[PDB]
Amino acid sequence: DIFGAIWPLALGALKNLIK
Repeated sequence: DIFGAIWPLALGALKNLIK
């Protein structure tokens, strides 16, 4: 299912947090 496009998203969110 949609388990590849939602990955780069959560990763980009944790980056703007403290990265």
